[PDB]
Amino acid sequence: SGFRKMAFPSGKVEGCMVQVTCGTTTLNGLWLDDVVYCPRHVICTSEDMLNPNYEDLLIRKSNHNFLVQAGNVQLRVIGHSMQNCVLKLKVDTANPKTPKYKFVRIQPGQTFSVLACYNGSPSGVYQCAMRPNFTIKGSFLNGSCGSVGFNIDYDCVSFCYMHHMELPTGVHAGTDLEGNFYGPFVDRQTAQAAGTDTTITVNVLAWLYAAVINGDRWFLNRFTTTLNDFNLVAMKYNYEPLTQDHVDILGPLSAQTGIAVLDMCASLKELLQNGMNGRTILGSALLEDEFTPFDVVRQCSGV
Amino acid sequence: SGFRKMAFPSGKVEGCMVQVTCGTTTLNGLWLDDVVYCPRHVICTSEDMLNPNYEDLLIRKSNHNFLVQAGNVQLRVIGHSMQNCVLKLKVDTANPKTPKYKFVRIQPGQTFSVLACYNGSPSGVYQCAMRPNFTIKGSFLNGSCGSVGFNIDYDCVSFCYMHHMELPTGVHAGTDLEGNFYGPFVDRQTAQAAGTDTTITVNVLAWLYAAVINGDRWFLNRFTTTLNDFNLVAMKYNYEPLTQDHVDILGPLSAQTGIAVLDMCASLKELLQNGMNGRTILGSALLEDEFTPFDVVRQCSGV
Ligand SMILES: *C(=O)[C@H](C[C@@H]1CCNC1=O)NC(=O)[C@H](CC#C)NC(=O)/C=C/c1ccccc1
Ligand SMILES: *C(=O)[C@H](C[C@@H]1CCNC1=O)NC(=O)[C@H](CC#C)NC(=O)/C=C/c1ccccc1
Repeated sequence: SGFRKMAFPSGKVEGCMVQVTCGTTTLNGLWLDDVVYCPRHVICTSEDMLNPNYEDLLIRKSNHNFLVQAGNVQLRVIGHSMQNCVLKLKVDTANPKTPKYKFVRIQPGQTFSVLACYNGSPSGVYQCAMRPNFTIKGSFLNGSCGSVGFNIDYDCVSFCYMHHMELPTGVHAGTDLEGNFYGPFVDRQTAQAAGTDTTITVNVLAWLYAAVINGDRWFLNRFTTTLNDFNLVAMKYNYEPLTQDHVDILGPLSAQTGIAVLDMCASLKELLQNGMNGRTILGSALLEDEFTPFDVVRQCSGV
Repeated sequence: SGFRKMAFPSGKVEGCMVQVTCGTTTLNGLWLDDVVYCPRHVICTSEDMLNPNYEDLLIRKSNHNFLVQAGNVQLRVIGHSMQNCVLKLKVDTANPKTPKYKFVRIQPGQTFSVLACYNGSPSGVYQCAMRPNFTIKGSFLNGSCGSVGFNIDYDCVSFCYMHHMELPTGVHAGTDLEGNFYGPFVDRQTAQAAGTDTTITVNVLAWLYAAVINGDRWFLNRFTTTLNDFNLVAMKYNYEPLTQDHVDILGPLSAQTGIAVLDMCASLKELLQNGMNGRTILGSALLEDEFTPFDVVRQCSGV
């Protein structure tokens, strides 16, 4: 028993992290087979950051402008190309530690683990959710770009995020591993701001089920609600609408606890309207929305 | 910027995890050089759990009673011995992936990363604090015993915890890697219960400093307090006394933010007496005490 924000074990990804330097800019790269992937803004200079033309900067570069170090073995760059907001640096050695992997783009509301790195060396690992507004609430300092987010399924790493920047609100923005940004952000210099965020309703419900599985029951009631009358309340509190598919996804947790999804919705409505009155759920005084139903089942299997 | 509960990268520890089976009991072991360490209750059976005599059970065992698997390469046990609540199984191969390591016992109030494992295979990684009552608030299911907690300093893994059991309150208890329990617990069957816990005051202060470093300032004031008048309030709210050494440890955070430790104490006193009135700090509606000053500096270096 117990419930914690749990990251995937990071070893398979640690073996892929390299350091990429171009000019006086050093950041992190991801070394899979004989390609290193990194953010294309590694080729920018201070004088072209408001709106660099990345195609010009790249045509003016050669292979020898890119210094790639794995630990401190130097990898020779033998080819370079741009794919959207990511650079692909072909190197003369295939990474012997290349895991089975996929490049997957995730959906708002899904979670993943982040391996924060600096200078090619892993610093720490933590769990993030892709917010409905396509930002993530992470922990990233100068030098962390090129750090990646991932899930593991069996022994296949599905990479889903590469870090590019921090917004003025302190949240973070990046791309998938094909270099396509999550959300309406660009790797330049704008006053760029995220769209208004909402709470991931299905995840809050999943987390209430985790709480029940862990003996927290004070918020339950006999009330049930209709999906319509629940979504009326959700809209008022800036929660995303709940769909029948969300109810279906919550099925196994429903069956494990014997609490119908719409009964748990009745509990959430009461929590939204009355708050907690000084009590906690799984150690939180806020309703937590960064656990998916899968995160709960994975951690709470058999109580 | 940003602040998250961050674990250490788990790769160096993943390479040490093995599966240890004796009888019908399978749990996790830690393979360093030519020794596998695991909880001694792996030799228990259902009929001797209230108070096993572990010296009898062990004398009645042979090397061939212990099946040790790394991945699925079988390691031959060539020697066995008991060290307090841990077994040391000598095996015929030194672990090629053995990192530089230390066996360190930590203090209440210090943090560490846990690599939760089942059947020798790492499941996830998360950060824990050793509570003042020598329990940890983790996430452990049946089969997780032998999972270890650790810190990393440079490239040396300091192992500090091996998991043995869950208490009735849902918290967890274990030993250091010499097999000496943290706290007044035993690896048998008792109605055993933890002593009353307290809040780690120096860590709450460190976390307030992290919040300031991340732009959360609403809880500050010009008030300052004396260390004595603060500890009077702390005692009332079940917080541990703050010492001059704690004030010294908080020095660098004090200097980085320009807020004197005793000024930050004045803020904490107000927070204890008035609560937050519906606001949050670093995304929490509770005062967080599982970040050490070191955790903050490590994550918040240079804003
Ligand atoms: C890459 O390492 C770095 C990561 C951020 C540094 C500070 N915290 C980060 O996550 N990426 C950048 O610095 C990019 C570079 C480009 C283009 N730029 C930004 O993050 C811009 C931030 C900003 C904030 C407020 C106003 C303007 C720009
Ligand atoms: C080892 O894998 C296991 C870990 C716990 C299982 C359930 N969650 C755990 O963290 N260790 C045990 O099961 C040990 C074995 C011994 C001795 N026993 C307990 O954890 C006893 C728990 C308990 C709770 C309430 C009343 C009595 C006993």
